[PDB]
Amino acid sequence: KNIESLFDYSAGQFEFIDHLLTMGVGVHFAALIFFLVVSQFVAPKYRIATALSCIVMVSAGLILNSQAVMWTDAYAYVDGSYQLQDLTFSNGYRYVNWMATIPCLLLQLLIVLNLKKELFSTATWLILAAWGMIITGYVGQLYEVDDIAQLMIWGAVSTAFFVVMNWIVGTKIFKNRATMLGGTDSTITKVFWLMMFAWTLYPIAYLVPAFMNNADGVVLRQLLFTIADISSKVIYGLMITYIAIQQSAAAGYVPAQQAL
Ligand SMILES: *C/C=C(C)/C=C/C=C(C)/C=C/C1=C(C)CCCC1(C)C
Ligand SMILES: CCCCCCCC/C=C\CCCCCCCC(=O)O
Ligand SMILES: CCCCCCCC/C=C\CCCCCCCC(=O)O
Ligand SMILES: [Cl-]
Ligand SMILES: [Cl-]
Repeated sequence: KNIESLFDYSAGQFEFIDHLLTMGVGVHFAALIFFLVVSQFVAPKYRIATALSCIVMVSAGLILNSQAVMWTDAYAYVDGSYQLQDLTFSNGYRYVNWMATIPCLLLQLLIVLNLKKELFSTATWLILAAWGMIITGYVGQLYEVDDIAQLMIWGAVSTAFFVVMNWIVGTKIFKNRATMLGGTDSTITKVFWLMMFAWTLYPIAYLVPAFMNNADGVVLRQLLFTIADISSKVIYGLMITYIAIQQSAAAGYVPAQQAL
């Protein structure tokens, strides 16, 4: 059902996808140690934001690791090219995992924004819009080989949820940044633009079967996911952590003031 299963891969292409995924694991588990150790320097009001990055690191790290092992299980070097064997490789597992990682990324943003009834109501609408976007995207990617028109349609429905979700995010950011301490009102605007850039890479990767239906396209989609994953989880995570420690320090939390 996926474009990955259509082609044989050169040693170069196969190895590069393997390296990308393996690097992904490395980066997320390395970042996982950073967030764990710096969590002691975050005040109790914001400590869950740092804990959420740890959850994200392990979740994304486990899926990338599963993808890497599935990649190597599925293909073998036969007559000069990596060819598909008994098992299959699919990007479908990422979609399933986004059901958990996307709410996590959104929740840590809400915490550093100083959201408190307001927090539960905003989290529910965000998670429902996020699940709507993920589910419609998952259905759409089932047709990336058999029905391009269907991929485009479910993609349009997914984009509508993405846009409304982004509008909720931006509205809350640009409204609640005045509550933010230690000059983090400036930082949070950059986090908004970082999310807009990084999350927009996922629907681009989704559209790869439409404009680059070949093995090089398979490499590109994995490259795009790698850039997007590192930017949206790791880089985003580090900015959320800085915002949490800076605000904690401005709020009189001694470990944060000493660590800075
Ligand atoms: C760490 C993983 C993250 C931040 C996943 C983000 C996923 C998206 C922003 C999903 C985007 C999609 C569209 C807006 C349309 C096509 C289908 C999707 C689900 C790939
Ligand atoms: C086999 C894969 C190779 C392993 C790559 C992991 C090497 C670690 C390098 C970058 C990971 C990103 C984590 C950044 C540490 C946080 C410190 C900081 O930037 O403030
Ligand atoms: C901010 C996210 C950074 C992600 C780092 C990705 C590292 C790879 C970047 C550039 C190397 C490009 C190498 C060219 C690939 C050749 C494809 C092939 O093997 O056939
Ligand atoms: Cl506190
Ligand atoms: Cl993920």
